[PDB]
Amino acid sequence: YPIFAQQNYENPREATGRIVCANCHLASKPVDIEVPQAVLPDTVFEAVVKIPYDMQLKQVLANGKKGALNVGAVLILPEGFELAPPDRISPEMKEKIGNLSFQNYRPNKKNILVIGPVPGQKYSEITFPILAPDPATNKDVHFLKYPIYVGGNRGRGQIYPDGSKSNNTVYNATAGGIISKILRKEKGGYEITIVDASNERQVIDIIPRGLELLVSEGESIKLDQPLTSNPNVGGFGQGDAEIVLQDPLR
Ligand code: HEM
Repeated sequence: YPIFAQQNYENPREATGRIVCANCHLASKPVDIEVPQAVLPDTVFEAVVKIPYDMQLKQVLANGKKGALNVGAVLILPEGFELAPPDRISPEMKEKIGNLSFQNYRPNKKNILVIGPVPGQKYSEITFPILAPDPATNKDVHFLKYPIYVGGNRGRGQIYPDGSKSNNTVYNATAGGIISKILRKEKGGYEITIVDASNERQVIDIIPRGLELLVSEGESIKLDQPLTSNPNVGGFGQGDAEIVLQDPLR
């Protein structure tokens, strides 16, 4: 979630340009961002973010059942740019945007906006209403080309803030060996007993409900080998753009 990033990372963009969601949302899926080529001072413009995915997809939910995907994004503007207040947004723009509640990444960070989780069904495309600053009013702003960066996600992540895996990821063998037993649990999930003859050790690998098993009793496996297919149907992607803060004189 955006909140996880907000809580654990001071800045959502790393020195390499990687956006922090990628630390937990491990698969890569496209994202696109559209903005005008140029914008005049103190005027509102739209930053249109696309986080596309096959709407027929159903993902494994926390409970082990399959369900719909939700989407979310973090938009990083230059200092001085902000979310447009309601009094500056046209009623048309208003309805184009929809019922979205944009938030500042942190109260002191007005140039970084987050949104989500919200249903992918409705928000595969999200319009951020942005208010351009004014070089005439702000000394740290100028008539320049400015970069804009976005990170957009669809689907449950693979790792929690505490570093533990979620059920939306692949489960790998914790020991190489031969599978001596596979216990199918009543409400789903399994217990896989592995005998690592080489190290003379027995280990039991637990599989969460909702994943598809790839192994059978009597099968030999290696350490780290996948015991399940990767259930993840979602993904995180990044995009960038450049906008000219145009001199009204030109
Ligand atoms: C980065 C700013 C970031 C974004 C964007 C993001 C989005 C996001 C969405 C929209 C959801 C819901 C998905 C669904 O279909 O329901 C979601 C869920 C999870 N996230 Fe996330 N998330 C961002 C950041 C982070 C970070 C930094 C972590 C790891 C610390 C993380 C992890 C997760 C996990 C796990 C989930 C699933 C929770 C659950 O259903 O059990 N995200 N994220």
